[PDB]
Amino acid sequence: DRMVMGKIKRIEAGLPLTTAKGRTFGYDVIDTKLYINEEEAKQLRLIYDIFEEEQSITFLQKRLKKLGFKVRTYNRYNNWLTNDLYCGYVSYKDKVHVKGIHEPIISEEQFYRVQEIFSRMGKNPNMNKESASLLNNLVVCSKCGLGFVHRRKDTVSRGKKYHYRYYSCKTYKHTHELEKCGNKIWRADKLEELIIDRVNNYSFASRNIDKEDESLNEKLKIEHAKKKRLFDLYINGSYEVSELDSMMNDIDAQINYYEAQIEANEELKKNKTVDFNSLEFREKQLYLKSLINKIYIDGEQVTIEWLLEHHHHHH
DNA sequence: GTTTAGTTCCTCGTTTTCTCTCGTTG
DNA sequence: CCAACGAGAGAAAACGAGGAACTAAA
Ligand SMILES: [Ca+2]
Ligand SMILES: [Ca+2]
Ligand SMILES: [Ca+2]
Ligand SMILES: [Zn+2]
Ligand SMILES: [Zn+2]
Ligand SMILES: [Zn+2]
Repeated sequence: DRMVMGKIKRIEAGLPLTTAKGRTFGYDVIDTKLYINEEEAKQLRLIYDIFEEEQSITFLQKRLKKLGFKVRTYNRYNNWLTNDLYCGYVSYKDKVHVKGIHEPIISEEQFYRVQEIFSRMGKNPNMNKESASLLNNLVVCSKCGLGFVHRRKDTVSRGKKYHYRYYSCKTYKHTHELEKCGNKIWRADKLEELIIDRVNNYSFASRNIDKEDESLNEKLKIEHAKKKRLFDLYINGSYEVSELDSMMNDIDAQINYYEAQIEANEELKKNKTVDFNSLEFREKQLYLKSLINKIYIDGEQVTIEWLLEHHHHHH
C-alpha cells in the first residue's frame, strides 16, 4: 500500500513508470530516469514521419525494411506511435497524467496529428485493405441504420464473363445473422459517379465571396469623414484659422495618395485536389473521407452529409 | 444474352486478448 | 526479501470490409 502511494508519488513527481530493459525505445535508462538515446531517437523521428505519410503501420514496416532497417512486430510500432511518453508525458493508469522530466523526442503537435490518424483509422475498418472501396465506411442505410458494404459478384455464360459491383445494406449480405430491410441495392459505378458529381459541384461552389467578407478604399472614406469632423469642429471651439489649413491640406495630399492608389490599383486587376479524377485511388477515398462525413441512402435518394461547410452565406 | 442470388470458403490489415517478466516502492 | 501491480513485448486468436467460384433462377 504505502509503497503504492509511493509509486504514484514518483510518477506525480515526473518520473517514468515503465523503466524495464528494452521497453524504453529511444531512451537509455540511467539511475531510474530516462535520457535520450541519440540512435533510437532518430529512428523514432523517421518512423513518426513515414507513418504520418503512409498512415499505415504495415505500409511503414514495408518501407523500413527496404531501407535496411531491422523491422519489429506490428504492435511495437503501434505503441511508439501512440503513448505520449514520446512527446513528453508520464502517466499512471488514469490516476496520474503529467509532463515528465525527460527530453521529449516528438513534438506535441506531430504527436496529436498522428493520434489523429489513428482516430480516423478507427472509425473506418479496413480502410487500409487493398480492397477498400471508394465509398468505404461512408454509406449508411436509412432503414435499420446499419451501413452499406461494397459487394461484387461475377459469373460467366458461354465464354463471356460477367462482373458486377454493388453497394448493399448489411442486411443483404448477412442473410443468416439478420433479415433484410427493403432498402435499395446500388450499382457501384452509379452511386460513385453520383457522389463524385455532388463532390465536384460542391467543391466548385465553395470558393467565391460575399462583398461583406472581402480598406484601401474604406480609408479613402476616413479622410472624407475627417474633413467633415474637422470643418464643423472649427465653427465651435476648435482650432485657430491657421491650424485648420495646415491640417485640411494634409488629409488632401492624403486623399490624392489614395485616389491615385485606388484608380491605379484598379487597372492591374482589370487588365488581369480540385481535380479529383486525377488523384490516385487511395488518395481519392481519403479526399472523400476528409470532405464527406456520411452518405445516407434511402432507396432512390441519396443525401450527402458534408463534413466541411462553405465560406459564404446560405438560406 | 444479362442480371439477380445463395452457398461455402478465402483475404489480410488492424485489434484484442492473454501470458511473461521486469522492477520501483517505503 | 516483503508485497503489489502497471504495462511493454510477443504470440495468437478475433475483427470485418471485401473477394472468388460455381450454381440456379429470373
Ligand atoms: Ca525519493
Ligand atoms: Ca498509455
Ligand atoms: Ca455538374
Ligand atoms: Zn438497412
Ligand atoms: Zn455555399
Ligand atoms: Zn440571409
